Amino acid sequence: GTSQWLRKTVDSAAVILFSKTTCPYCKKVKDVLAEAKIKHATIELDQLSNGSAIQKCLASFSKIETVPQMFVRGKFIGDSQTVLKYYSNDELAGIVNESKYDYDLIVIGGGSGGLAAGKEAAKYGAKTAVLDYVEPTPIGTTWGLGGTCVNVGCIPKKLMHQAGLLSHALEDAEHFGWSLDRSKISHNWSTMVEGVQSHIGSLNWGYKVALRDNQVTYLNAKGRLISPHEVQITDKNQKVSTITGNKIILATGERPKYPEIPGAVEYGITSDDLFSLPYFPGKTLVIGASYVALECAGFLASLGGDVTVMVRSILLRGFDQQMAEKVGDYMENHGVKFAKLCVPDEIKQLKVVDTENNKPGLLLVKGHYTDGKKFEEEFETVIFAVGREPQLSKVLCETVGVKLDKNGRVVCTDDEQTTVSNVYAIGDINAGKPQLTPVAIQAGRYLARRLFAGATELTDYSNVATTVFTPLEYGACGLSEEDAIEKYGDKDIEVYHSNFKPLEWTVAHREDNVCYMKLVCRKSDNMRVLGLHVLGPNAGEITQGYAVAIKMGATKADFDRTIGIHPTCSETFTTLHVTKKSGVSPIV
Amino acid sequence: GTSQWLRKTVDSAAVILFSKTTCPYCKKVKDVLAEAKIKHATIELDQLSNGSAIQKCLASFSKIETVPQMFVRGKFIGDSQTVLKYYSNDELAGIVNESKYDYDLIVIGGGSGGLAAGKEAAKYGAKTAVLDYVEPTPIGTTWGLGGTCVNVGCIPKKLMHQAGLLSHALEDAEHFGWSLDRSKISHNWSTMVEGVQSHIGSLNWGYKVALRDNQVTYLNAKGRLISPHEVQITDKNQKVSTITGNKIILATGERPKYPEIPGAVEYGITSDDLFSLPYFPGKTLVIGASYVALECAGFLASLGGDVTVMVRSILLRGFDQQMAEKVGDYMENHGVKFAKLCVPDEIKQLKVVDTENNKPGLLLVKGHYTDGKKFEEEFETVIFAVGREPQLSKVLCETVGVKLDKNGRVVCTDDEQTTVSNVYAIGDINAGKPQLTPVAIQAGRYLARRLFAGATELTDYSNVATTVFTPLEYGACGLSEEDAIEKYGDKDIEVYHSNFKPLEWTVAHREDNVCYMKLVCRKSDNMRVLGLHVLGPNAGEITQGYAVAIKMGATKADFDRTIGIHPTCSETFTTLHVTKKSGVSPIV
Ligand SMILES: Cc1cc2nc3c(=O)[nH]c(=O)nc-3n(C[C@H](O)[C@H](O)[C@H](O)COP(=O)(O)OP(=O)(O)OC[C@H]3O[C@@H](n4cnc5c(N)ncnc54)[C@H](O)[C@@H]3O)c2cc1C
Ligand SMILES: Cc1cc2nc3c(=O)[nH]c(=O)nc-3n(C[C@H](O)[C@H](O)[C@H](O)COP(=O)(O)OP(=O)(O)OC[C@H]3O[C@@H](n4cnc5c(N)ncnc54)[C@H](O)[C@@H]3O)c2cc1C
Ligand SMILES: CN1CCN(C(=O)c2ccc3cc[nH]c3c2)CC1
Ligand SMILES: CN1CCN(C(=O)c2ccc3cc[nH]c3c2)CC1
Repeated sequence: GTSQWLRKTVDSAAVILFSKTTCPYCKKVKDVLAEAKIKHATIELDQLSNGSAIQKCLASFSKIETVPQMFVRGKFIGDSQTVLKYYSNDELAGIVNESKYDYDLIVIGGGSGGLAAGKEAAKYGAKTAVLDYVEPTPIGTTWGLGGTCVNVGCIPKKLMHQAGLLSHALEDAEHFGWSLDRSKISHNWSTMVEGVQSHIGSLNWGYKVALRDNQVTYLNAKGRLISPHEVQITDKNQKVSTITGNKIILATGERPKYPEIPGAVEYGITSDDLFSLPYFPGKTLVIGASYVALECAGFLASLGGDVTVMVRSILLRGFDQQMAEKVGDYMENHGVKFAKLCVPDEIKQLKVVDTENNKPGLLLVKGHYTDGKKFEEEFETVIFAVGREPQLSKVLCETVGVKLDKNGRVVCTDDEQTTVSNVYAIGDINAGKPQLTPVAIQAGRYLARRLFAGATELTDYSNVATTVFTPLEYGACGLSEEDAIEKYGDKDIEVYHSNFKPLEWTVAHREDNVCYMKLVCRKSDNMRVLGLHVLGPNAGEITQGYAVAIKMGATKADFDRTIGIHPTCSETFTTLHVTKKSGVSPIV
Repeated sequence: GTSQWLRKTVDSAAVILFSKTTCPYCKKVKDVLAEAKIKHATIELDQLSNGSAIQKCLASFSKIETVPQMFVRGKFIGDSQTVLKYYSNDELAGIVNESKYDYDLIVIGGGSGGLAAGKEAAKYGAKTAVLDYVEPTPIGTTWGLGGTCVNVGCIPKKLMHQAGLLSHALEDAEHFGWSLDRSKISHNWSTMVEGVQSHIGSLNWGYKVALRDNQVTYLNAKGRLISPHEVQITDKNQKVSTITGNKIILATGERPKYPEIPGAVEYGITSDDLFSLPYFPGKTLVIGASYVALECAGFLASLGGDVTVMVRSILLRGFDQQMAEKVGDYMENHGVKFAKLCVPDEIKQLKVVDTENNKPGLLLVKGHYTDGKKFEEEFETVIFAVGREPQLSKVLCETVGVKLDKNGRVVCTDDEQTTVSNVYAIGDINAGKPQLTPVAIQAGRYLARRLFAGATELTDYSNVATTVFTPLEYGACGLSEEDAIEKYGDKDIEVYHSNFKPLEWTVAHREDNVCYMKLVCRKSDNMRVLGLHVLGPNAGEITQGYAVAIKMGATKADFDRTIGIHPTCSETFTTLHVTKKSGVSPIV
């Protein structure tokens, strides 16, 4: 057991020192490596449960049982005297840089997971390259380093959501005594986009600075894995070349899908285009019903746009459908129109986009409802949000031998290993995992530590909390009510629930009984909390802390014995008592 | 064991039915009690794991071992045949109303704790009276039912905090693209006060409706306990009379203190007056440094006032002092002035309050700094926030025998019992307990269930979370860092910390490294989280959910394995790594 861990660590680590905190011979070697600017991992044996067994096991590689012992890429280098011999003779730098490969690690993809993996690996002395290339959208949109979340995802969408939230802050301010007249204030799209894009630009630059200061090689090039250790790269001049790496991490993410109908690619756009669009979209149609579709429709309506959402079947498929229906009902009462049970058939162009005068075009959308009836209406902008997919045929030659699933995602072990032993996959392309930015970052950092610092900790993908940033936000952690009932049976499920009203909404004359929360619990397991759900302002801040308690196995009694903080929205979770089975109203 | 519980339950329940869910004779008795509008507690013997022992023990009271058994105020009334006999002979109503006392429960004080206890007790058939009287302030201010939080505490102060927060929302809206000009907008104090007071009035009315609908007698009269079971009452016509009760709950709260200096009572005010003041306070001095002092100074400054705070020694004595200093530094950078190490000596009147034109007066304040230098400045309003105190001599004759501590608070057992066996105390007057509204509510409800429904659950007063609603909010749960070190020693404490920047602050050009959070952990107990601290927006929403995890004994490893929600402020708690011992900077 211990023997197999130590073998794996020695073979994989780039530069690793086995040391003790008390030893001055170890302090002597650490200081030498620091002066020579040699980064390395360190294992302190006097601080591990079974460091005494490891010390004896090191002898199988070095034939000595003492400390310090320094290894490079699986090879024993020497003890104190020998390392200082190499340093005094100017032989050290050459020894620590000898490798069968150009790099200890090549990361294909410079997004959430890839940048986190590459930076963490470099901390332990791995010689690392990060490759990133942004294939342009059909109308030619492109952006800088950092991936989907930074450039065309979580960051710009939450900034535009905040711009939408401030419209109701302006309305509320009158009732709290401020002298403004909300009816005479308007919004400027391009001023918003300029501020959002300036922030994104500071993140692009910050990542390039971060990589340089960690001695990571950044190549703005398209990568393709052609054999287990060879990556073919193509740069901006279509210069093709080949680099080699010991370990490979695939982290290339996904892009938006388009439906197979006339005019979609030619005349519609996706979220990839929306966040840097140089003109206001105007009267807009959003096709789809995912969290992307609803978040974008929501802030466009709050900025004063004429917005319609066309829904094929249900909202937020895969989320709790009671909460999804409450989300949509709020949006419809606050100025989002819905075309329900409806799909598109074709998009026709009536006016070309006026790139000169900074104006949208004009389009005719034709479709049909699910019973047979027809749809026909004109829009200035049409946004498709009908899912996202990887395209690993661009990234990965089928001869390498990496197994994909029926959706095109990489099949991995619980330590992110593919069917090719030195190749790993993280983030949205890892089959079956939640497609979220903090998941990708944790997977990447934790993997880098296992490869290059002898760590053993795995990423836990269960009960990962989420928030949908619709105009009224929806936070969740754990099972939906319908999934719990299917898994355990209705007689074993108890649901506590309540409406609430934010104190901030009282003076502002907002709605009494639209905010809502529930706990879905398992009777036969001490009323264990299976799922937590909340619709209300600041829902992500409310939900986050409870995710720790659910990870630790919270019960209803744990929520009951904890005291609330007053006045807050969150405290309503500490005093829930109305059950669904009782039939008593949840209103306040 | 079981037998001592049953005896305590039977003696103090007002009306209680011992039952089993399966029994149709029990269902027949339940149906008769409902039809006669007789409220009662019910104990289902087949839902308790030692119901068989309880059933046998009942025979010691009734001479029978079957269910149903009905008891009234300690006396066995009958089985099924006997209860129905009383019903059809019109004898039952008189039996269930037989009492040595006017009431099963008298609550002295109609605030957070007292209202909660009274409503819960009435649910189990206790005949209940709630007494409430508001002694006017020195200038004559008074208010309605509901206590300090509802009328002159948490509720109005968080509403005026929200009005202050909206000033920076107006500022931020320009950077997100809205056309308003913040420099042309001003605030109207009386409009805000009118909206706050209309909400408070709806709460006053809602409580009177709730007591009527639970059949609780509300007396707007001052109460005085003159013997264990006798309460002397004085009404608004100064008519004096005496009522008797079996159990007594003391829940009379505290009122603000004044310093013993010339002019304080005559010319200054307290928070009791501020929340309904008919004119804007104008240039204001706040004397004191409690959370009340800083919260009030903070919103007055955000509403455009010229505000100074006079601090005797430190801010937020008893809270973590690193966090307290950050709170004050933020206020001082955003337009609160501070007179540090300074106390007042007298207040002189220069102008009387102008009640016609709705304007404050004018005052001269003289004081001194701790080195002896003099303070002298004019203000329109002086607010004293120098602590709160009970005055139980107005509530409690000394011959009753209820023990008080050195501060005048009631010394209680861990089930809220005083030194007089039928008298209990809850809320701010219970010595040693956190003085918070949700604590008083939990204590009151849990106590009512133990007195009248045979419950055993105690209130848990440890690790109760708090939030200070200063202009930048401060949330906490558990020990301060200096208390952790004093208790365990510096070598056993590790502190993880980080600055952060809300995403909402980026486009708005707010500060990079003012928001801050830390976890104070115990090394030798598996890195147990002893305390959590966060300075930032929505800090109460952030903190609440983590209080459940701390209640269950969370460690740093539990925070690490839980995944963040992105983008949120709260997620920074899931990835902390910089220790204070390392000396590495916490800036981001
Ligand atoms: C509109 C939208 C909103 C979102 N909002 C949230 C939110 O609020 N919270 C949240 O947690 N998640 C959110 N997400 C999801 C989040 O963006 C993703 O889960 C995350 O970005 C996935 O990270 P990744 O590292 O797997 O891939 P990515 O971040 O997509 O990075 C992959 C990178 O590799 C590049 N690449 C691809 N092929 C190659 C190649 N052959 N060679 C070189 N480089 C290549 C890609 O162009 C890209 O730059 C949102 C997503 C979208 C689309
Ligand atoms: C400015 C301010 C802000 C606060 N903010 C918060 C906050 O954000 N969160 C929080 O949790 N707590 C807050 N508190 C504390 C909270 O108000 C108290 O902890 C809570 O109200 C205590 O409730 P209680 O039932 O003990 O007493 P109270 O709510 O004070 O009720 C006691 C009642 O009994 C009445 N009474 C007194 N003597 C008699 C008598 N002889 N006969 C009859 N009736 C009598 C009193 O007039 C009063 O109506 C704040 C307090 C202040 C002053
Ligand atoms: C009765 N039937 C139709 C509603 N429903 C939805 O999925 C739904 C809910 C709300 C909104 C708001 C806009 N679109 C919506 C669709 C399923 C149940
Ligand atoms: C050395 N001493 C300096 C003062 N200090 C405080 O506790 C404090 C007091 C008052 C204000 C007002 C704004 N920030 C403040 C900090 C730290 C300890």
